[PDB]
Amino acid sequence: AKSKNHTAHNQTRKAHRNGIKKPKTYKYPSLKGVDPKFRRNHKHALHGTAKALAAAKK
Amino acid sequence: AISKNLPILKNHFRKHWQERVKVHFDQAGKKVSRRNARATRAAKIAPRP
Amino acid sequence: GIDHTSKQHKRSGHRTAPKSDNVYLKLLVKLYTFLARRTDAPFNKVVLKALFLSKINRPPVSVSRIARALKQEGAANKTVVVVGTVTDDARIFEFPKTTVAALRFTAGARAKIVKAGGECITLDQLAVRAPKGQNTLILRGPRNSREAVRHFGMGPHKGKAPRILSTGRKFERARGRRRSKGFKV
Amino acid sequence: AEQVAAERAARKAANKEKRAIILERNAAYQKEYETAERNIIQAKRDAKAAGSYYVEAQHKLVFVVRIKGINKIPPKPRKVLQLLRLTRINSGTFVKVTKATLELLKLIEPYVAYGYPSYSTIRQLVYKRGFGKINKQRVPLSDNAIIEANLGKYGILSIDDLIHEIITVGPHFKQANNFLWPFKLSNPSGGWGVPRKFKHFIQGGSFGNREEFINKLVKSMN
Amino acid sequence: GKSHGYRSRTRYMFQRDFRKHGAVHLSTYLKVYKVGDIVDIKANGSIQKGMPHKFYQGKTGVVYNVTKSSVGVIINKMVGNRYLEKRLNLRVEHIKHSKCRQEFLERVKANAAKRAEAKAQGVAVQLKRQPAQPRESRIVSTEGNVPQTLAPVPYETFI
Amino acid sequence: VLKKNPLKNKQVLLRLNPYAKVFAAEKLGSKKAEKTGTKPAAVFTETLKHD
Amino acid sequence: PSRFTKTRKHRGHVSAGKGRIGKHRKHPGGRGMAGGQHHHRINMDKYHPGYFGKVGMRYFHKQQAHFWKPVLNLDKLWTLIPEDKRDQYLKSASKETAPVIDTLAAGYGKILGKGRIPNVPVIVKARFVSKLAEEKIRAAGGVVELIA
RNA sequence: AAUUGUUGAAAGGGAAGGGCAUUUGAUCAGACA
RNA sequence: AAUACUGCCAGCUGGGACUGAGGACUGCGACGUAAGUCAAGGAUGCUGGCAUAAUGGUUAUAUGCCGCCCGUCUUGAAACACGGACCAAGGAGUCUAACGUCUAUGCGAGUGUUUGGGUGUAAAACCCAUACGCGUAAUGAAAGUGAACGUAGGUUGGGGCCUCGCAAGAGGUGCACAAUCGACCGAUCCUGAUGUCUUCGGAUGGAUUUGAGUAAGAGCAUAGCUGUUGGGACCCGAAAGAU
RNA sequence: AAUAUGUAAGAAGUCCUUGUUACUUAAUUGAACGUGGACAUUUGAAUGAAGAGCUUUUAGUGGGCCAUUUUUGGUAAGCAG
Ligand SMILES: [Mg+2]
Ligand SMILES: [Mg+2]
Ligand SMILES: [Mg+2]
Ligand SMILES: [Mg+2]
Ligand SMILES: [Mg+2]
Ligand SMILES: [Mg+2]
Ligand SMILES: [Mg+2]
Ligand SMILES: [Mg+2]
Ligand SMILES: [Mg+2]
Ligand SMILES: [Mg+2]
Ligand SMILES: [Mg+2]
Ligand SMILES: [Mg+2]
Ligand SMILES: [Mg+2]
Ligand SMILES: [Mg+2]
Ligand SMILES: [Mg+2]
Ligand SMILES: [Mg+2]
Ligand SMILES: [Mg+2]
Ligand SMILES: [Mg+2]
Ligand SMILES: [Mg+2]
Ligand SMILES: [Mg+2]
Ligand SMILES: [Mg+2]
Ligand SMILES: [Mg+2]
Ligand SMILES: [Mg+2]
Ligand SMILES: [Mg+2]
Ligand SMILES: [Mg+2]
Ligand SMILES: [Mg+2]
Ligand SMILES: [Mg+2]
Ligand SMILES: [Mg+2]
Ligand SMILES: [Mg+2]
Ligand SMILES: [Mg+2]
Ligand SMILES: [Mg+2]
Ligand SMILES: [Mg+2]
Ligand SMILES: [Mg+2]
Ligand SMILES: [Mg+2]
Ligand SMILES: [Mg+2]
Ligand SMILES: [Mg+2]
Ligand SMILES: [Mg+2]
Ligand SMILES: [Mg+2]
Ligand SMILES: [Mg+2]
Ligand SMILES: [Mg+2]
Ligand SMILES: [Mg+2]
Ligand SMILES: [Mg+2]
Ligand SMILES: [Mg+2]
Ligand SMILES: [Mg+2]
Ligand SMILES: [Mg+2]
Ligand SMILES: [Mg+2]
Ligand SMILES: [Mg+2]
Ligand SMILES: [Mg+2]
Ligand SMILES: [Mg+2]
Ligand SMILES: [Mg+2]
Ligand SMILES: [Mg+2]
Ligand SMILES: [Mg+2]
Ligand SMILES: [Mg+2]
Ligand SMILES: [Mg+2]
Ligand SMILES: [Mg+2]
Ligand SMILES: [Mg+2]
Ligand SMILES: [Mg+2]
Ligand SMILES: [Mg+2]
Ligand SMILES: [Mg+2]
Ligand SMILES: [Mg+2]
Ligand SMILES: [Mg+2]
Ligand SMILES: [Mg+2]
Ligand SMILES: [Mg+2]
Ligand SMILES: [Mg+2]
Ligand SMILES: [Mg+2]
Ligand SMILES: [Mg+2]
Ligand SMILES: [Mg+2]
Ligand SMILES: [Mg+2]
Ligand SMILES: [Mg+2]
Ligand SMILES: [Mg+2]
Ligand SMILES: [Mg+2]
Ligand SMILES: [Mg+2]
Ligand SMILES: [Mg+2]
Ligand SMILES: [Mg+2]
Ligand SMILES: [Mg+2]
Ligand SMILES: [Mg+2]
Ligand SMILES: [Mg+2]
Ligand SMILES: [Mg+2]
Ligand SMILES: [Mg+2]
Ligand SMILES: [Mg+2]
Ligand SMILES: [Mg+2]
Ligand SMILES: [Mg+2]
Ligand SMILES: [Mg+2]
Ligand SMILES: [Mg+2]
Ligand SMILES: [Mg+2]
Ligand SMILES: [Mg+2]
Ligand SMILES: [Mg+2]
Ligand SMILES: [Mg+2]
Ligand SMILES: [Mg+2]
Ligand SMILES: [Mg+2]
Ligand SMILES: [Mg+2]
Ligand SMILES: [Mg+2]
Ligand SMILES: [Mg+2]
Ligand SMILES: [Mg+2]
Ligand SMILES: [Mg+2]
Ligand SMILES: [Mg+2]
Ligand SMILES: [Mg+2]
Ligand SMILES: [Mg+2]
Ligand SMILES: [Mg+2]
Ligand SMILES: [Mg+2]
Ligand SMILES: [Mg+2]
Ligand SMILES: [Mg+2]
Ligand SMILES: [Mg+2]
Ligand SMILES: [Mg+2]
Ligand SMILES: [Mg+2]
Ligand SMILES: [Mg+2]
Ligand SMILES: [Mg+2]
Ligand SMILES: [Mg+2]
Ligand SMILES: [Mg+2]
Ligand SMILES: [Mg+2]
Ligand SMILES: [Mg+2]
Repeated sequence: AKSKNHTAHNQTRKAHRNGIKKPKTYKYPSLKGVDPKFRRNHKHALHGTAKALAAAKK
Repeated sequence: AISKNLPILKNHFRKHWQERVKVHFDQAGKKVSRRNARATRAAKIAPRP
Repeated sequence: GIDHTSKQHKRSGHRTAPKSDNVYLKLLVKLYTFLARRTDAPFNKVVLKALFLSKINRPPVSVSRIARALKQEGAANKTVVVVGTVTDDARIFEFPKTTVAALRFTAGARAKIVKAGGECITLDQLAVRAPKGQNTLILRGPRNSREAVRHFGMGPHKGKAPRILSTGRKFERARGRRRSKGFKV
Repeated sequence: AEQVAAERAARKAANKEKRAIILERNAAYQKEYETAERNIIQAKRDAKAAGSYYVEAQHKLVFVVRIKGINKIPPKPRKVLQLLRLTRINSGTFVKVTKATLELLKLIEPYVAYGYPSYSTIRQLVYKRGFGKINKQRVPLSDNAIIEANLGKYGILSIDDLIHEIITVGPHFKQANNFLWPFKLSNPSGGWGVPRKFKHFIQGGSFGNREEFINKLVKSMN
Repeated sequence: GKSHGYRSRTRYMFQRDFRKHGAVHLSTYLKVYKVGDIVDIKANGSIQKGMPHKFYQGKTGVVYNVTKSSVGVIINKMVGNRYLEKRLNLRVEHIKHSKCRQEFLERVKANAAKRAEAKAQGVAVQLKRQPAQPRESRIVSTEGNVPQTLAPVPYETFI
Repeated sequence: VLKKNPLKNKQVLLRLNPYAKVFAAEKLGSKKAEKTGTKPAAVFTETLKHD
Repeated sequence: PSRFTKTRKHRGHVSAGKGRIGKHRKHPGGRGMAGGQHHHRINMDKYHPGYFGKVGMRYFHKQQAHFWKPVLNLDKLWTLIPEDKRDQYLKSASKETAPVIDTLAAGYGKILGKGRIPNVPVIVKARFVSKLAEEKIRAAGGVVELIA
């Protein structure tokens, strides 16, 4: 009892039903996988300029 | 018989359980019977409490 | 024969009247369709919908989430509006005055509101006071504070609470949950 | 309470001014039209006179009707038929001619017949089977006030203001042409003329660009 | 059995260009990449370390990370019926700056000028791009240019 | 409640397009155009009748 | 009730909604948690990662109760005082007279410090405090009195 | 009910039964006022 | 000069067919000096026949054309694939324990009277003390420890509302929700202050690590469709095995 | 080459001014994130848009077969892929 082995027949039919959704885009993406030494210092950078701006409404 | 995202259950029903089911149909019965039992003990027991 | 571009005979998928059967609910719904049809004020259209929302989508607004809203700049005399029940919160020690209009106030929060000198309005008294919703501040409760949403989207590396009955170690915490028992998630 | 004839008067007078603007407008197009045509006729003459050859501008407007039914169509022409709003057999829309859409017409020649509409057939298309998309709701054009309400934004306050915007490919041909629902034509009333339809016009079938022969086709389908 | 190794099928994909083998020229390492740059991926067969997978060949993406010898490029590969986000760690030899944005930039600065100079003149701008319109009318001259009449030619063989 | 085609309904033909009366009244549909007489250059006639 | 059940609706169609190809046989996957390491492993890892194998220590004859120690935060705390009595002490916060709260009498075992209580002195009797809980009490002028 | 006898009506050139339609025969509702 | 051919006319005009939806008025117009009139947001006028089996419904037959046995499994059944001679009456997704999502309802940082007691017109209804269960804390194998730098943070989008403006629009505030960077609690790894029964103690500040966490609670309970597991488990079916 | 295929066509934009840091430079150098300021719908191609986005749960299915074109094995097949 052999039977069929493989086909991509009808698979693009299915994939197009509910879409092929575009990849979605966000302002402010994630820092995931960014260099750690950069992020460490950059954590302190935002902290600093955060503090300066509360000192701008003191 | 494993499918879907369901919590794994532990329903111990693999013995002949249907043999040992206790329905408290006599719940109202035995309360009536317990109340009368005390009303007799009250009267047997003289003024004792 | 037409080559259709969209599903045919598709319901809008938004509720139309509350699924509830409460007479009084249908009366408020009656009031507010009228208001929403003849007022051009947005607040009525919003309120009309919230009356349809199912109990999930009506998370309680705490009395303290309200007190917070009144601390917004220029928001402290606004009359907050909650289309749902309002719950008491023993964790704020000072509550402001103001006027809260809700579907329900719990025994606890109605006290805390009235005690501090406020007023508890039912949503139709609110209609009379503010047909265009003038000076209203609508608050919604937190919807995904629901417990069940912890288990939604469960899957590898999703960090997402297994549907479990009993918990503790001995309960889905070995193979596939730690580097030393096979793998981790 | 007045209004009775008071605001009847405010309106009926201003409804008389609108037809006034329309009459003086429709009169103008007419001058434009025939002088445009006479000018070209004299361009060609004055060229043979001057021992030379006058080549007209390539057409910029085209009218496309779906010839082919609904089923067994490959995905790419099938999208382009949807984008061209020809989703059923024998309906038809106007198309502005540019590189970016001349390449659309190419992709669907096996399924459509198109060509160059004359003022007469644009006129008799809008008048007889011209409808408007107004909150969808395919609305029959029947009164000039229907148009101005939805296209008055861009000029265009008469049914002929439309036809003028269409036939000349005006600045607002996109909004004017899209305001028109696809035209629903019947089968050609004298038949197709060819034995088999789904060959090119050049090969003795019906599809492709048959140029100004589209008018005899369309006029029978209207 | 079948074979499906990491560089399977890349015989010509990772070949070197004709008479262009050897060391990579020194500008490849003088180019500078910043977060947000649009880059094109083309693997260099001679540099095995830090090489993209054959799938990301010919593929364009955006850098999200800048390391010592490398750039992090996120790319949207579409698996199934959706796109996923893929971050790649390439070395500077396999990446290159995409001119796919130059036309845009060249058109932005130009658009500002066309707008400032027109505004400071008296409006009337029109600075969207339009497709190719059909040709206009024209009168072609016969002078010095009489039509040379042609006919089809008969059949021959010449073999 | 019933689309009346112009083209064959004068009443509605005049509800749209009030110029219809001008146009009918001045024939216009059969306008006799100007009689001129420019004849073609012989270059044109030669190459036409050529082979 | 049975009148709303979908099987009333399935009457008259051959298969009861269970498919003509695929049928509704007895147990196709096997009964119960059968094959969670085999034909059902895709569903066990994800939905149930961590299911197989051991972790930590055994503990013979553990009596929960030994570990009875409900927790209460400064968060609440003032709630252990009846509400009428409550406002009396919130005002007139002093030494000399400051409420005693027997948090074990309320059935709590430890006080944590979830956050911020008014600056009223409170005398807190409890079995266990957290460093913060205990510090935050003092900043209000209260003390913690270790009990048992 | 399957199935059977009698009576009455009707059709039948290697099955019967069915669809749309109408002639003919039988039968019947309603509506007029 | 004419004609053909091709195209146009908001030029005129005859014959034929099908339809007549709507039910006061309301609209856009047209003709008129005017009053009025109209073919202008869907049929009216005039005349006749029968008032009946005339028309219509049913039915049986004839005639034109058309129509293979249903059920099933199957890529494919009218099949030279299986079940079915006929009729009646039985005849198959149930109930339970424990659950997922959703929904309605009660009450809400709580909630759940019904093991029990009280009581009764007595398996009902009405009432209720102490507990208990789940929820209100997490995290470690564990010993243990245990959630505010700050208006409970910053940024960006947010309905709604507030202010200006006739309006178009501008500013203000912005719950829910989404994205992002931080802060807090535990695990892990560093750091190791003041002290000390000299080895106890672990403050403080940190780290591409990690948790089903904190960051002004959302839960508990009853019900119901669907879905899940154990049960004879939709109904009927072994060859066997045991006492 | 043809046909297929990656990315781009702006408000999440562009330009000036000059803050934050422990990263980085010989260096207030740069990198990253910002405060403040300048320019609106011809704001940056076309066509379409009975709207767009999102969430939860669950059925059936998991023997397929045919046609044009491309194509492997076989002399071939109403063959096998
Ligand atoms: Mg097999
Ligand atoms: Mg086979
Ligand atoms: Mg298979
Ligand atoms: Mg699944
Ligand atoms: Mg049991
Ligand atoms: Mg068993
Ligand atoms: Mg037993
Ligand atoms: Mg018994
Ligand atoms: Mg008894
Ligand atoms: Mg809802
Ligand atoms: Mg909400
Ligand atoms: Mg929680
Ligand atoms: Mg859930
Ligand atoms: Mg657990
Ligand atoms: Mg178009
Ligand atoms: Mg072409
Ligand atoms: Mg004819
Ligand atoms: Mg004919
Ligand atoms: Mg024909
Ligand atoms: Mg033929
Ligand atoms: Mg016709
Ligand atoms: Mg191989
Ligand atoms: Mg190769
Ligand atoms: Mg190596
Ligand atoms: Mg029932
Ligand atoms: Mg029913
Ligand atoms: Mg059904
Ligand atoms: Mg049925
Ligand atoms: Mg089913
Ligand atoms: Mg099936
Ligand atoms: Mg079956
Ligand atoms: Mg099958
Ligand atoms: Mg599996
Ligand atoms: Mg186990
Ligand atoms: Mg052990
Ligand atoms: Mg132990
Ligand atoms: Mg602490
Ligand atoms: Mg015979
Ligand atoms: Mg019949
Ligand atoms: Mg009468
Ligand atoms: Mg002619
Ligand atoms: Mg004519
Ligand atoms: Mg009528
Ligand atoms: Mg009628
Ligand atoms: Mg007049
Ligand atoms: Mg009339
Ligand atoms: Mg009669
Ligand atoms: Mg009679
Ligand atoms: Mg009759
Ligand atoms: Mg009668
Ligand atoms: Mg008669
Ligand atoms: Mg009759
Ligand atoms: Mg008979
Ligand atoms: Mg018959
Ligand atoms: Mg036949
Ligand atoms: Mg049958
Ligand atoms: Mg078979
Ligand atoms: Mg099948
Ligand atoms: Mg077959
Ligand atoms: Mg069959
Ligand atoms: Mg056979
Ligand atoms: Mg069989
Ligand atoms: Mg048989
Ligand atoms: Mg059965
Ligand atoms: Mg059931
Ligand atoms: Mg509720
Ligand atoms: Mg509590
Ligand atoms: Mg009871
Ligand atoms: Mg009683
Ligand atoms: Mg009794
Ligand atoms: Mg009582
Ligand atoms: Mg007691
Ligand atoms: Mg309790
Ligand atoms: Mg507990
Ligand atoms: Mg929990
Ligand atoms: Mg708490
Ligand atoms: Mg914790
Ligand atoms: Mg613990
Ligand atoms: Mg310790
Ligand atoms: Mg800190
Ligand atoms: Mg600190
Ligand atoms: Mg920032
Ligand atoms: Mg705003
Ligand atoms: Mg803001
Ligand atoms: Mg930490
Ligand atoms: Mg750890
Ligand atoms: Mg550990
Ligand atoms: Mg937990
Ligand atoms: Mg909570
Ligand atoms: Mg809830
Ligand atoms: Mg459901
Ligand atoms: Mg089952
Ligand atoms: Mg058996
Ligand atoms: Mg047996
Ligand atoms: Mg036996
Ligand atoms: Mg055996
Ligand atoms: Mg024996
Ligand atoms: Mg080529
Ligand atoms: Mg493309
Ligand atoms: Mg500084
Ligand atoms: Mg700014
Ligand atoms: Mg566009
Ligand atoms: Mg285009
Ligand atoms: Mg459009
Ligand atoms: Mg829409
Ligand atoms: Mg599914
Ligand atoms: Mg398989
Ligand atoms: Mg499956
Ligand atoms: Mg199968
Ligand atoms: Mg081939
Ligand atoms: Mg084959």
